[PDB]
Amino acid sequence: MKTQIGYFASLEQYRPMDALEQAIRAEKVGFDSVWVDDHFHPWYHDNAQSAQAWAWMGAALQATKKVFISTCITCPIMRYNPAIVAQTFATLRQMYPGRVGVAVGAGEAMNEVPVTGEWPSVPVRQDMTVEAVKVMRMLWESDKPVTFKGDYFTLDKAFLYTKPDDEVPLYFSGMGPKGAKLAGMYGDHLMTVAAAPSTLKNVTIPKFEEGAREAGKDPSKMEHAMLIWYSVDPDYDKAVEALRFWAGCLVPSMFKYKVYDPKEVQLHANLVHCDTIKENYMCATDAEEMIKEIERFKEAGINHFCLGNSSPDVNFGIDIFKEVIPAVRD
Amino acid sequence: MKTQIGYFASLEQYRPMDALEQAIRAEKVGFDSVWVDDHFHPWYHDNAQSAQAWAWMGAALQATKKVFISTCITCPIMRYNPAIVAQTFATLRQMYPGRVGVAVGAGEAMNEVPVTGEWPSVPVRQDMTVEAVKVMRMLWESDKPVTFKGDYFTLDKAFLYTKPDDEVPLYFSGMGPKGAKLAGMYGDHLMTVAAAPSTLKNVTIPKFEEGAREAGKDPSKMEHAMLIWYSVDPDYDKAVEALRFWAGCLVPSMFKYKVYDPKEVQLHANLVHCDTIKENYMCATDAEEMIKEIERFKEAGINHFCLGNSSPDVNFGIDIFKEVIPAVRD
Ligand SMILES: CC(=O)Cc1c2c(=O)[nH]c(=O)nc-2n(C[C@H](O)[C@H](O)[C@H](O)COP(=O)(O)O[C@@H](C)C(=O)N[C@@H](CCC(=O)N[C@@H](CCC(=O)O)C(=O)O)C(=O)O)c2cc(O)ccc12
Ligand SMILES: CC(=O)Cc1c2c(=O)[nH]c(=O)nc-2n(C[C@H](O)[C@H](O)[C@H](O)COP(=O)(O)O[C@@H](C)C(=O)N[C@@H](CCC(=O)N[C@@H](CCC(=O)O)C(=O)O)C(=O)O)c2cc(O)ccc12
Ligand SMILES: [Cl-]
Ligand SMILES: [Cl-]
Ligand SMILES: [Cl-]
Ligand SMILES: [Cl-]
Ligand SMILES: [K+]
Ligand SMILES: [K+]
Repeated sequence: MKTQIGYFASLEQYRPMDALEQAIRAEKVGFDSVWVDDHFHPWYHDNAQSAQAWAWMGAALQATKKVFISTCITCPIMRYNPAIVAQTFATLRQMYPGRVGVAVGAGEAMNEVPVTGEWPSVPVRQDMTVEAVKVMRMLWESDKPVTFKGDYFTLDKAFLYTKPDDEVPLYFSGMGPKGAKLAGMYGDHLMTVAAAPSTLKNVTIPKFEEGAREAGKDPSKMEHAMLIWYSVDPDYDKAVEALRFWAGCLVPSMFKYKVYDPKEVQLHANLVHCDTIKENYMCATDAEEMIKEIERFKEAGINHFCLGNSSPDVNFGIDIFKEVIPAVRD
Repeated sequence: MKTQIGYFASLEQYRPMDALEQAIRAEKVGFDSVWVDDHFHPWYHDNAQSAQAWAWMGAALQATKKVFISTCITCPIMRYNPAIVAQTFATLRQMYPGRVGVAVGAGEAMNEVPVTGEWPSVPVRQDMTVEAVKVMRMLWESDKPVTFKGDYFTLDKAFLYTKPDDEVPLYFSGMGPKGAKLAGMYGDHLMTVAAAPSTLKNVTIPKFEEGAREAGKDPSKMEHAMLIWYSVDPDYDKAVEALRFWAGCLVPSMFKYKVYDPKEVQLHANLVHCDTIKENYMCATDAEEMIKEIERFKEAGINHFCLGNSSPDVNFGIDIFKEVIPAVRD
């Protein structure tokens, strides 16, 4: 599996047009792909945004030339109807052949609760996510209308009239052992986040491959993608503090509990310890340290990086990759 | 009220990239705005598409320079969550200041049923549409999180972190007398379709203005927009037959009954009489006839045209407007 280096352009940390400009610059510097978060409420309250990802993606695909672009990730089970998610990405891939993907996952209360008032348990959301993926695949792959009455979703003589030449690649998010195994069973590739290399090497990747083998798949053709935030600045302290915005992602309960007010998510983010940030995220003072940070995750099994630029000087955070990319391979 | 002439680029009759190219050409020829249908299933089965409109709009706004672009129309009550519709258009308007609008309406079974299995009555859907508009406005206009428990929709400490400089203009569709009055009460402007000038002059516009006055609004600042399909070709018979794809829109029951299979919608479309098509749509052999067709609708009260090009020669159907636009005024 070849190493791909992608850029995560946040619609929570930056205004959407600013994120679009970052994506264009990332492509020029040499990133292979661009990834974007799909949120309704942000992980932090102060100076935050939460732009709609699908509308932004149409603009980004049109503004760029060749990079692959995918969400990271799109929860297809509550505020979004899975058939509509299937239609959206099939449409974009027909418009921009070979440049479009989608990633899915069980959700976060901060996006789903504010607009539905509901929050089911983790096993129920995982179950809903598997059924959503089934719905998406039926629509992407069927040559005739399909009727389906699942436990959560319904299709009634549904057909996708707009399909791409080849199927949209589907990344499935798994953070815990059960989620990772489900990703191997139902996704084309793994997507993960907020894990230290040890967890990846010993739990996440092994469980993902176990799920793939149980389903009769060759895990060797399945990418291991991961969202990791980085901050690079000559002043180490300034670089580490600049990652504060994303500290809440390192609090496991934020992915399970019914917490959806960004002000309270921010309180938790502000309680995260500096060593937790340095252990999970990439804090670097120069290109050499960034290369080594990436290499420790490569050694753990990651081969498609989705790197979220949370650097004090955003443009430098992108530019410095002219030195990083060739050294890590792509 | 000044007359504006817009172009309706269909994602049902054309592939999405083809519709994008038409939009770019329309802007160059002089159209003031571009409108796009928001469907899951198409009005006709043969050679049809149904691309997702929001993703397409991000691409079209990025590819064009100044035209105003809006959906025509987006049903915000079942397959789409109204808070998400509110987020999508607020995001696009923040990215493309002053160039984005949205139109809403009660829906069509062909879009909502295939992905939900449900189809409420007209009065219930109208009621849901009014509550959806309330949800959208609360989110667009509030400076603090809002909590709302309506009959159909829920907001729980919801806040739009990404807002444009000024509010998204909202077109409200009304076809029947009650819908037209609701449009005057709750929309910023009227959107309508499938009506002859007499109906417009005597029922639709009067009811819309009645609704606006009841709500305390000045109807004089509210546009009267309408989607009308046209076909222009030197051979009149060829021009009229080219409108077949859209004949189903002239069958009132298609907006009320639970009919969602495009093959059966097509059967009905194929039973529509030629005089019905000539009376409601614009069939012309040259620029002069197009100008007179537009003038008869202007006289009935329409001042923002959304013209759907269903001409045999699509490019000529756009180009000929270099001669039409200056004569009808914009
Ligand atoms: C920027 C960002 O938010 C990340 C991006 C997301 C986004 O933009 N939008 C969005 O909606 N979601 C995003 N996600 C997260 C994703 O939606 C979803 O939350 C995760 O895929 C969930 O992973 P999972 O299915 O593995 O479930 C988690 C919660 C898990 O841990 N499950 C385990 C079972 C529960 C458990 O952990 N409890 C244990 C105790 C643990 C303890 O002691 O603390 C117990 O029961 O014993 C399990 O085993 O599966 C993502 C996601 C990725 O990957 C990348 C970008 C975004
Ligand atoms: C290309 C296209 O489909 C048009 C575009 C639409 C789109 O792209 N997507 C979409 O989801 N919808 C589109 N619509 C239609 C819109 O969603 C919606 O169907 C209309 O706004 C509904 O109008 P309305 O609220 O006025 O309701 C109609 C059905 C109406 O007639 N209501 C009346 C009451 C019922 C009635 O007619 N029955 C009468 C008997 C009549 C008889 O004898 O036949 C009775 O009860 O006595 C009423 O009074 O309100 C649109 C819409 C527009 O405007 C533009 C583009 C699209
Ligand atoms: Cl910004
Ligand atoms: Cl970021
Ligand atoms: Cl086409
Ligand atoms: Cl058309
Ligand atoms: K393709
Ligand atoms: K604006």
